[PDB]
Amino acid sequence: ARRTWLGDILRPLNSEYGKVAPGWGTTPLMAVFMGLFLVFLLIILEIYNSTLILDGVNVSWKALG
Amino acid sequence: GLPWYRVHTVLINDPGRLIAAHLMHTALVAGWAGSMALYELATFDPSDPVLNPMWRQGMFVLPFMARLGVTGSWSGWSITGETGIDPGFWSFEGVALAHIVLSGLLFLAACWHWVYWDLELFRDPRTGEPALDLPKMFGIHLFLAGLLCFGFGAFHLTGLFGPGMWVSDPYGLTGSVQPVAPEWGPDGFNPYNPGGVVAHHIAAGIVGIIAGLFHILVRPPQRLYKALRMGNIETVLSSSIAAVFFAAFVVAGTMWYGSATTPIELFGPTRYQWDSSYFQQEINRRVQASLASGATLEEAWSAIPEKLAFYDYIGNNPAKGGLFRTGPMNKGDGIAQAWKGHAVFRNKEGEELFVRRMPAFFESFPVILTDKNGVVKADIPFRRAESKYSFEQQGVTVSFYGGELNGQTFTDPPTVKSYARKAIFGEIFEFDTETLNSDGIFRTSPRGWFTFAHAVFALLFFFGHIWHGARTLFRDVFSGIDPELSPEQVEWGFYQKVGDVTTRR
Amino acid sequence: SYPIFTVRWVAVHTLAVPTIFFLGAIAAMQFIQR
Amino acid sequence: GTFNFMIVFQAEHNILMHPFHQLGVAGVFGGALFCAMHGSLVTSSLIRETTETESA
Amino acid sequence: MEVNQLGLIATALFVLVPSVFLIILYVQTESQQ
Amino acid sequence: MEVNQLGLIATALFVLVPSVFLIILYVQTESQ
Amino acid sequence: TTGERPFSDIITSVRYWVIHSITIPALFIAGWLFVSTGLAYDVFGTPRPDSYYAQEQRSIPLVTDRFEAKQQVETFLEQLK
Amino acid sequence: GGRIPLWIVATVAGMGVIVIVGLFFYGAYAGLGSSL
Amino acid sequence: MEPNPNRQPVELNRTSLYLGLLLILVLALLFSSYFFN
Amino acid sequence: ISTMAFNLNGFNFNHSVIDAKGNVINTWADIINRANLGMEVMHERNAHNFPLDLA
Amino acid sequence: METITYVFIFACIIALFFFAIFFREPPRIT
Amino acid sequence: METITYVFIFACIIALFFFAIFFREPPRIT
Amino acid sequence: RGWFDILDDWLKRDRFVFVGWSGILLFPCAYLALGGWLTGTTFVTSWYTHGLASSYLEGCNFLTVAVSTPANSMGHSLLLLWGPEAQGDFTRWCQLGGLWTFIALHGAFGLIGFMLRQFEIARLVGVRPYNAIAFSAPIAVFVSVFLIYPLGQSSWFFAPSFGVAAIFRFLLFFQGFHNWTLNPFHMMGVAGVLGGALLCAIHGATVENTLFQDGEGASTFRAFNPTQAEETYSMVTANRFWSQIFGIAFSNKRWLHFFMLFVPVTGLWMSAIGVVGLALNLRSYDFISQEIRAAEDPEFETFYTKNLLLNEGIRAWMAPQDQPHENFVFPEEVLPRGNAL
Amino acid sequence: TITPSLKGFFIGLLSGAVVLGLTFAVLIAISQIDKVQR
Amino acid sequence: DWRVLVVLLPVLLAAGWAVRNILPYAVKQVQKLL
Ligand code: CLA
Ligand code: CLA
Ligand code: CLA
Ligand code: CLA
Ligand code: CLA
Ligand SMILES: C=Cc1c(C)c2cc3nc(c4c5[nH]c(cc6nc(cc1[nH]2)C(C)=C6CC)c(C)c5C(=O)[C@@H]4C(=O)OC)[C@@H](CCC(=O)OC/C=C(\C)CCC[C@H](C)CCC[C@H](C)CCCC(C)C)[C@@H]3C
Ligand SMILES: CC1=C(/C=C/C(C)=C/C=C/C(C)=C/C=C/C=C(C)/C=C/C=C(C)/C=C/C2=C(C)CCCC2(C)C)C(C)(C)CCC1
Ligand SMILES: CC1=C(/C=C/C(C)=C/C=C/C(C)=C/C=C/C=C(C)/C=C/C=C(C)/C=C/C2=C(C)CCCC2(C)C)C(C)(C)CCC1
Ligand code: OEY
Ligand SMILES: [Cl-]
Ligand SMILES: [Cl-]
Ligand SMILES: [Fe+2]
Repeated sequence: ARRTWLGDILRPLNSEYGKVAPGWGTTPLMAVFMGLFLVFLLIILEIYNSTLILDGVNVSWKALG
Repeated sequence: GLPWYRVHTVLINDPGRLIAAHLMHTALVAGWAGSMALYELATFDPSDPVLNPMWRQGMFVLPFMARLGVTGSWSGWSITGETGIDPGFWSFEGVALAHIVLSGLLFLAACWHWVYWDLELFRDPRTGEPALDLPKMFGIHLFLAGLLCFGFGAFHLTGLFGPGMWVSDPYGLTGSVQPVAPEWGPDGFNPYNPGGVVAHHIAAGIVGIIAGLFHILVRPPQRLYKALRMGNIETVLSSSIAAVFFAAFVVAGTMWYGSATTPIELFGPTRYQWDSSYFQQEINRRVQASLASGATLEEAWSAIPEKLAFYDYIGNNPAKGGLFRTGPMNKGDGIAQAWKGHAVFRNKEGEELFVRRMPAFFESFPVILTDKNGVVKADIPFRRAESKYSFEQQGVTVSFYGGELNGQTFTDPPTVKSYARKAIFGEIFEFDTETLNSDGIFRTSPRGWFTFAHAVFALLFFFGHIWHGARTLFRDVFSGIDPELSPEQVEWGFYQKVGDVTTRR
Repeated sequence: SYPIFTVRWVAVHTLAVPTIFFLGAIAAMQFIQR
Repeated sequence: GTFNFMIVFQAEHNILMHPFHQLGVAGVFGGALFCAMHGSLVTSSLIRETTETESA
Repeated sequence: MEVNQLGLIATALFVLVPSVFLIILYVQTESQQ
Repeated sequence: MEVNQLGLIATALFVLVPSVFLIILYVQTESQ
Repeated sequence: TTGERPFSDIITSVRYWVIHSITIPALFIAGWLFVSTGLAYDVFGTPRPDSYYAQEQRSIPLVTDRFEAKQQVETFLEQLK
Repeated sequence: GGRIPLWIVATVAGMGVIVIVGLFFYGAYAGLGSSL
Repeated sequence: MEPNPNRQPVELNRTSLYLGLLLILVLALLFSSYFFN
Repeated sequence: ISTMAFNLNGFNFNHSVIDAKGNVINTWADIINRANLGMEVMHERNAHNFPLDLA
Repeated sequence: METITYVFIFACIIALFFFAIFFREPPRIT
Repeated sequence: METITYVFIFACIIALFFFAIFFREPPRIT
Repeated sequence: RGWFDILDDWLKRDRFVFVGWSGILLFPCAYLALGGWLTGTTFVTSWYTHGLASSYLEGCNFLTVAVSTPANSMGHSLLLLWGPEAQGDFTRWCQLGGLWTFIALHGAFGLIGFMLRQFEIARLVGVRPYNAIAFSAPIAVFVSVFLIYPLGQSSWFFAPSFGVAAIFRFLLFFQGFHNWTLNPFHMMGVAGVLGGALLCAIHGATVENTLFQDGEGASTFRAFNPTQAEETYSMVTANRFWSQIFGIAFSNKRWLHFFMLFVPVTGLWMSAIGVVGLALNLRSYDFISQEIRAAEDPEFETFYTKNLLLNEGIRAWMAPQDQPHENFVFPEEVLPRGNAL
Repeated sequence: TITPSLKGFFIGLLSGAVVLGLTFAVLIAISQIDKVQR
Repeated sequence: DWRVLVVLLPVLLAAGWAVRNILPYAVKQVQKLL
């Protein structure tokens, strides 16, 4: 295969194919961010839908001024 | 040999030529963008942003340029209608040229990567096989994405180093590109608050830098690597497609209901603005207050800007088009020239009567007039022999306040009926039907066409997600099931746990 | 030797218990008069 | 013309509220369902006789 | 009839382009065996 | 400009048809 | 074949019919009462034959507000009381 | 275990349905929903 | 530098040609009325 | 189709639900009927001279 | 021109029929 | 439409040039 | 040997009804959509949202009962039981249409669950997942009609109501307002559903009449064995038959059964696309050339103009009772009518 | 600030949570008592 | 109100009756679960 100057520079960025953390690793923590992000998308949706109504959040064109 | 529907699978284990394919796709997209803009500029009329804005002219990329702050032409005009400007290099023309030069430069890079496919970079140094470390690639690209997202919000949208974005008042009358300050409180999640868009990119950009950094440094768990086949580039195609159709639904939705990033001077009004009579309320608020404050009827309506009256017309309602009614809205009802005036109908008793407005659902709709209380007092009858509410019988007249016909009254029945027929569309306008040989049938707006295309592509990409995810997870049986599957693994009760051959009894 | 209460048992009665109850309500209804 | 016929039929006969038409729909929806089912079930259980580079 | 003038070119290309593609792939398939 | 709008289709086919002929013959040549 | 008791063998068993000759009519009677007592009307808010219109009314009491709709039907229901 | 013969279960179950369904058709003519 | 080893022959048999042409001609026959409008 | 040819037509529940006073309480069958009526009165708009379309 | 187009396409389909039937790939056993 | 057409044909020829130079049948010395 | 694995073990046991991880989404949502429909159709009215009776309790029958859509004034409100509309009151929630969103949303997640089940079981058994893929067509239809269509409209009110006659009304609405029969995406759907029914019938009949004689009895069903290797009918005789009767026949069993998947799945997918167009009133309502001619030439008449008159009758005759929130008052003299009728 | 609909939101959030966790409390228990042998 | 006891009473007796006819066998199944 052809070596190039730029290839040698980027080399170590494509050098760990297949390396994994053992067992479950960080999965529990991922699940927390996933659950937080869901609730946050819920809120964003229910704001747009007007089933979450909040003080000073006027979901209308009339909130350009 | 390969079937036609599989010719591009030859790239799956060829990172170089995959990059070359991707480069070529990027070139074609950048070229389209340049070609589309150039066509749009060759056909756009900038002489009237009031009654012949871009959204009436079937302009599709122009508003996206204007959204992020490109507003002038090297020809000296601007989309806000001011003349004498110098936009510098980043005119519509210059944006178009840049995308064409980009397309050209991408095309060459593509050639080079197609010929010099066999770069040592793409080889796993342990095995000599081609191999992409996709977990680290994600961290790198995610980090890049976070930087750009941050910069876009931190410098472009704010005006710290950039133009800002298109903003307007609630009635789409005085838009312009302005720098926008981040809204950091709960109203930044309001889709109609432009500062929320600033905050979003700054905050989400920073989260992307951190996640990026996480994904470059921390290796995926063994359990997740094996569950999601992270050695298989097709699991990326599956999840990437999923994310794309999610995004496509979102952008269709906000285009149809409207948000701070789909303003009505660039895309036209929403159908909901007609449903709720958004502009009619405001218009009446102004007349009502012009009159309390002394002014005459002539004066209160002459005060109504034509641009606001023109929103209060169903021919700009995007829900009035048809799939095969092609081209700009101007090809249908024509090129708007002038507001004719607000039409006031009275019967022979001097009662003011109101034309029932056509709902968006109806291709045709009858002509029915009512009093302030909703009682029918006149109509255009179908069957004449038992008609009781005809204009002839009720002595209906139309008077005009404001606009071209201000202070004119018509009493001859066929004329009165004729304006009544138009008043169901809302406010009444004079159109040029000859210049485009307009056929008189409503077409939809860029807001309509964009929503349709993206909701359709979104749904189709959902099938893409399903296909390629199935293919990722069942790669081992793509070609067929194992010819020595034995009936014991399939018949019931043999194994306590399905497919788990270690659980016989 | 057969279990009595199973996942099966539960799915069965999930559907069958309210069916009969609903049938009895719908039976009473044929005698409602205006 | 076919559409003109089915519209007039509905107004003169209320074909949608006729049970034999309802059985046709079940026959036609059902027929398309079982076509899809059977084609997908056979296709799912094809015995491996080929490589990924060739039509199964 | 006052019909869309581009209908013709649209129809012609809609037919010709996908058909030519299939013909190209068939004839070169046959030149193999 | 008031040009002949059959000119688009005549130019289009003038190019498409003979070019497709050429391509068909080249590709089947390369595969034998 | 999965180890649950066969259905055929259950619905011929004396024990089965001993329970279900009670459980099946009790549920049938239960549901009957839900209607015969009028409870079903009140739980679900379904109008009785006599409570669709007020006496001289021929207006549907149609909900016309999103967040005030609860209050609307409450008003329509007193317009009967 | 298998005391009730299955054919008997089927017939009584069978008539139970006919009875209830028959009631529902009777009620199409009487009371609410009858046009009268 | 080697010739690229991933290259593969492409096939379309005669039946697939007939099926594909029918598809395209019937599609054209269906949409052309809408294209002329 | 072959039996509706002899005019033995779909179920008709037009005004089958009325209230204690005798008001008609519409169902979806009544809404269907309003559509059928729109088809009836418009089809072959010039062909009928008499008030019932008996064939 | 629209009439010519419709009939042309229909004519092509009819010719395609001819080849599909009489110039099919002939099915061959085992 | 006529401008687009003239520009498109011109642009196809420039692309022909590129392939005919860089993707020619290499002349070789049999 | 952690808990997650133990639960996997239990979820995936071979039992009369397989459960799976996908069972966790599927079973509650399917049971609730179904129970919502049987609860509403038995007991709940549509009086306050539609001016309609719609339950057995009220005197409706199986054909006219429905769970009706919410009032148009609800917009696209989720109509959560605990949301600002119903404010936790079960009764009002029922009366405002809450069961419509309950069924539609739980139905949606059930459908997802069912397709996850097809994926889950196919992996455990070792077969290709083409039955799941096929099921994408039902999903596409359901979302396009019950979710996307009304989300493009003014409210959920204009979605289909969950009932027999209510759907019949939905068909006729689409004729009169969208001219949906004229739509080429509906046409491709019709060809896929009818084409599929044809395939289903012609394939079943062909196998049943090219059978090999594998038993002595006159009931030919007894003479198949699920583990036999031999085909149970003659592809060869089948092919010669259809080749001589029709001109073409299948020769490849694999292609035949893939085609049987392909035809109805695609038809349904095409119709979904067209209903997405109709979410925006993006109709194939008209042919412009016909209208221009007919406006100018009062002797020009086609079945296309005839059918629009019918659509026009439909709209004007059904609109006031079908859209009560619009307070349409059409006096007699404005109704379109032909002579005498 | 803290409006009826936000209280309603939290009501919905906790109900969902109750439901999913109770569901998983049951599933985790059964799966421990009735294990596959191997 | 009081109609809720009318409604629920039969189903409790049904649950009661079935509780008592099956209890001895239901405890044999639970014993077998280790
Ligand atoms: C998407 C992620 C995200 C991020 C990065 C932020 C970031 C921010 N939020 Mg926002 N927020 C989010 C989501 C997010 N929010 C969502 C989903 C909601 C629900 C609508 C809110 C609702 C919200 C409110 C009501 C307020 C903020 C505020 C703030 C700011 C910090 C306030 C502080 O120091 O308290 C610590 C904050 C954090 C550690 C991070 C976020 C914690 C939550 C989201 C909000 C905390 C509320 C706070 C205690 C109330 C103080 C004011 C009181 C008088 C009501 C900061 C710019 C406050 C602000 O700037 O005033 C306008 C504020 O009052 N946010
Ligand atoms: C996201 C894509 C997109 C969108 C939303 C728009 C939007 C718009 N364009 Mg642009 N355009 C695009 C892409 C897009 N364009 C591209 C890629 C090109 C280059 C080809 C152009 C070139 C272009 C030109 C040249 C013009 C526009 C114009 C317009 C406007 C009118 C559009 C119209 O009449 O459509 C009509 C749409 C249809 C008739 C629907 C066609 C879709 C068919 C029905 C589907 C095909 C079915 C398929 C065969 C089914 C088979 C499946 C099965 C067998 C498996 C509108 C604002 C016009 C304008 O006014 O500009 C000034 C104009 O003149 N556009
Ligand atoms: C990022 C998007 C993306 C990417 C990179 C791929 C990539 C791939 N697909 Mg997936 N796929 C996608 C989206 C995508 N797909 C979507 C959205 C769908 C749903 C329609 C599918 C459905 C799908 C199926 C059913 C199959 C694939 C297969 C494949 C592989 C071979 C495809 C091939 O050779 O085409 C060859 C294609 C042609 C020779 C011509 C196609 C002509 C099309 C019909 C019209 C062209 C439209 C035009 C170019 C406009 C562009 C589209 C517009 C949206 C921008 C390849 C890995 C195949 C596979 O798995 O093989 C193992 C396969 O069987 N794909
Ligand atoms: C989702 C909605 C829905 C669904 C699924 C259906 C489904 C159906 N409708 Mg209903 N219908 C609907 C809505 C719907 N309809 C609505 C809204 C209305 C009111 C407007 C009606 C009004 C209605 C009427 C009035 C009729 C139907 C009929 C039918 C059936 C049509 C299929 C058929 O007849 O196959 C049968 C097969 C054929 C008719 C074809 C025979 C083909 C011959 C034998 C050979 C042809 C050869 C060909 C010319 C050449 C090919 C060779 C090649 C070389 C060219 C089917 C049960 C029809 C029916 O029941 O007819 C019996 C009918 O007359 N429907
Ligand atoms: C498990 C499958 C399942 C799924 C997918 C759904 C899905 C849905 N249901 Mg259904 N439901 C289910 C089972 C299910 N339900 C069951 C078992 C019941 C019987 C009790 C019901 C009864 C029911 C009703 C009565 C209603 C719904 C409704 C809904 C919708 C809204 C749910 C919502 O807003 O969540 C919000 C909540 C969540 C998404 C929970 C997220 C959990 C996070 C991750 C954890 C939070 C932990 C907590 C905050 C921390 C502790 C707090 C501290 C005090 C210690 C949605 C379509 C509503 C609907 O259809 O409206 C029309 C509705 O009114 N469901
Ligand atoms: C009206 C027509 C129609 C119905 C009723 C139907 C029904 C079904 N199709 C299934 C399968 C399929 N359908 C397929 C192709 C097709 N299916 C079609 C048309 C239909 N398919 C067509 C035309 C095709 C051709 C492409 C395939 C390929 C499959 C399957 O593999 C699968 C199966 O196993 O078939 C044997 C089953 C999925 C079971 C399920 O999800 O349970 C879970 C139940 C859930 C999740 C609840 C959903 C609730 C719905 C969405 C809303 C509520 C509905 C109300 C309760 C009822 C209202 C009724 C009134 C409106 C009248 C189910 C029996
Ligand atoms: C070389 C070079 C150059 C040049 C460049 C150029 C010249 C380019 C161009 C480019 C371009 C010029 C491009 C274009 C593109 C386009 C395209 C890519 C398109 C697409 C399309 C499509 C895809 C469509 C489709 C469709 C249809 C047709 C119908 C409807 C539907 C749809 C939309 C689907 C330069 C100097 C710079 C530099 C150096 C080098
Ligand atoms: C909603 C809701 C819920 C739930 C509910 C449910 C879940 C229910 C269920 C329900 C159900 C579960 C019911 C059932 C019913 C049933 C029925 C009612 C049946 C009937 C049937 C019949 C009548 C039949 C007969 C027949 C005929 C007719 C013919 C053929 C034969 C036969 C025999 C089949 C909850 C609580 C969460 C809360 C919220 C709301
Ligand atoms: O339905 Mn109506 O009915 Ca049998 O005829 Mn009398 O009108 Mn006319 O001719 Mn064709 O159509
Ligand atoms: Cl007619
Ligand atoms: Cl007559
Ligand atoms: Fe078969």
